[PDB]
Amino acid sequence: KNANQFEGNDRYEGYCVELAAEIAKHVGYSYRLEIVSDGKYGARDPDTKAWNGMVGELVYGRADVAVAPLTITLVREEVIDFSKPFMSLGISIMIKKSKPGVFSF
Amino acid sequence: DRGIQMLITTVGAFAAFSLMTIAVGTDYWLYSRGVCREEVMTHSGLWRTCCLEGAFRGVCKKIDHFPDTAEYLLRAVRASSVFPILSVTLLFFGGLCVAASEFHRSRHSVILSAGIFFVSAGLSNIIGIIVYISANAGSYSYGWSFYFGAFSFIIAEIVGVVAVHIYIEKHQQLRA
Amino acid sequence: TVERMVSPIESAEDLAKQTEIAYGTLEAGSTKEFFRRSKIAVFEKMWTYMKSAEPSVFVRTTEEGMIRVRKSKGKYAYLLESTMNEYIEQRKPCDTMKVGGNLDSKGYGIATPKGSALRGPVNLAVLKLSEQGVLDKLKSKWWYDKGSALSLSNVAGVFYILIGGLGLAMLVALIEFCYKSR
Amino acid sequence: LDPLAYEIWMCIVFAYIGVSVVLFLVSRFSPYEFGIFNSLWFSLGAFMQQGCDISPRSLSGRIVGGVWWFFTLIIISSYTANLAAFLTVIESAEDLAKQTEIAYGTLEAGSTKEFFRRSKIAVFEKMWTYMKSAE
Amino acid sequence: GIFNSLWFSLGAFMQQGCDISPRSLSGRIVGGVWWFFTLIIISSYTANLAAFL
Ligand SMILES: CCCCCCCC/C=C/CCCCCCCC(=O)OC[C@H](O)CO
Ligand SMILES: CCCCCCCC/C=C\CCCCCCCC(=O)OC[C@H](O)CO
Ligand SMILES: CCCCCCCCCCCCCCCC(=O)O
Repeated sequence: KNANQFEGNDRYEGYCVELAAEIAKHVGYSYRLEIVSDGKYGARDPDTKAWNGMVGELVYGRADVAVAPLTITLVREEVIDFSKPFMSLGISIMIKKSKPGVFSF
Repeated sequence: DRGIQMLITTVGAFAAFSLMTIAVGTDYWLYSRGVCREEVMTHSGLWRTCCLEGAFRGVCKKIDHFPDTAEYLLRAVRASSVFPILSVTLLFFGGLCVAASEFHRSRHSVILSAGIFFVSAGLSNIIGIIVYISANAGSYSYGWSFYFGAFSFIIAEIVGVVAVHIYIEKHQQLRA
Repeated sequence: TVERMVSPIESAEDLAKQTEIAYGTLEAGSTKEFFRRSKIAVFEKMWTYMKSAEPSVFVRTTEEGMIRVRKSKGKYAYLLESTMNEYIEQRKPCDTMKVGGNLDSKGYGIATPKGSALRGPVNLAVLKLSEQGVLDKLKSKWWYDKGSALSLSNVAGVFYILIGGLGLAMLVALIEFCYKSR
Repeated sequence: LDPLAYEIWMCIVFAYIGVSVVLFLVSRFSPYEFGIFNSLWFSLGAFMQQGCDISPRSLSGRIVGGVWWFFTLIIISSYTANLAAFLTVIESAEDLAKQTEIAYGTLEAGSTKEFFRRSKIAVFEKMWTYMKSAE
Repeated sequence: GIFNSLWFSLGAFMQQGCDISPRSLSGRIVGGVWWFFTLIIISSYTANLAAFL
């Protein structure tokens, strides 16, 4: 809120921001948080066989780490390395959670 | 039994007016779990909601009566408490007629008009209760303010019936 | 009765059996890929529906799917990750809700380029952060700390007509009285 | 009494009193035996669809009687219809996972706890997420 | 009398009404609770038959 007062990796907040900070502290490296341009997590387009999103950014060399909520999948593990999971989850369904009317009788 | 009938009429008129005015003023119509600004047990009324426990206890906030013409009208009518207040006004005028009867025994229609005011007050009371309950619907319990309104309705109707008996017997006795 | 007899999704099968509610996923996500490569009967059925359905059930961002369910008036069921689902359902305008269990079990990982020198240290860092409660605290901070009988309303019109009739009757009585008294 | 809410029953009683009093009032001050007792008996019998010994003759009595008859017909039909609805209308793992009123647990240091902890299946992951936090 | 009392009660339960109604307060209390009982029981019969069908 009011990111304009800040600039760089300090413009963002959230679980993964603090996680990247703590990982950087433990590993001993400096880092700049680059948001993926595509805004997509990652997938291999079956036609072009090109990886897009964060996985594409990692494979092609444009990025050295990805600290997003990136799911561990077999297809991705074949092209990028993953650490042990830092959060569990599953696919889940989200659904939207009527005044009778005076003359409804 | 005209003396006893007038005694019942006056005492009942005062009782109905007092009960209805207290009900419209006090804030124990509904016990629910809302918030006076976590949710805690509260006690709302026709105008203010208050916390019944915890730190903010005793703290009351004006009810945001407002956040579809029918929904708009119901919310408007319930916001202004038109009907409970109209029933208080009519009970007041009925009381005035009952008192004025003795100081002017020349006119008969005075006590008849008292009876009609009391009956009308009861009907306004009913519409108020229905509007209130319906507007709330848009766990809980009803407090003693609610029941004061209900007892005001019953007493008002009884006093109206007694008043009309007094007028009928005056015209029956005098005419014959 | 048709009312009381009605029921919600409560599971994936109930979403697969019906066709009145369209359900989508995020495009270029692990969930879409999970559905595409599935061989489970229900999931294969769901994928065959999602791939062919028109217009595209899929969305471009989680916020897009959230607004699609919020503005589809209960005609859209979004399939997303439980963590995001839980976080959303904990925040206003809290008109959305998670239905039923998970469909599977997986986890997020810190990724690195294949052959990277950061792979080993990052794994050990994640184990250190997990064993020290840091991940638990971060989760708790960013997720938890965010935080029939007929009713009078069903017959209120009949009460209003009744009291209106009583009022009208009293008025008509007064008019008749004044007419017959002159 | 369950088919109708307590507020409906309470307002039926109030409406009954108000109808009886207005029938008595419009009948006494009208050109043309509805005293108060007979008005209450007429109204009770009208609500129970059991008829009576006297019906109003004046226009104002008949308006009051007509709206009370209409109210009675809608309210009695509503009672019977909702009773028919009530009488016409967990048993699974998904059912146990979706609800929250019933708490469910496992044996500690057992194969079942290990099964739920290391599960990748949706429903069982939801079950484990609940069980680990439950207090 | 007893025979007319039996006829009044039978007609009330069958919702056919009658040729005489009670005039006293005690007669009207008895008649009123029998009317209420009749209404609940016959509604219950119709509702449960609808459920079974
Ligand atoms: C001779 C004596 C007869 C006089 C006494 C007879 C009374 C019987 C009928 C009363 C119901 C009449 C009112 C019916 C309610 C109308 C409601 C209506 O029109 O609703 C509009 C609708 O809701 C738009 O959305
Ligand atoms: C002028 C007429 C004279 C009047 C003649 C009298 C007969 C009235 C008829 C029957 C209604 C009585 C049945 C209703 C009984 C109320 C008790 C009840 O319903 O108990 C619920 C309980 O409180 C759980 O919460
Ligand atoms: C002529 C109208 C009078 C008819 C009498 C019907 C009986 C009404 C009983 C109302 C009691 C209210 C209690 C509600 C029951 C509950 O909530 O448990």
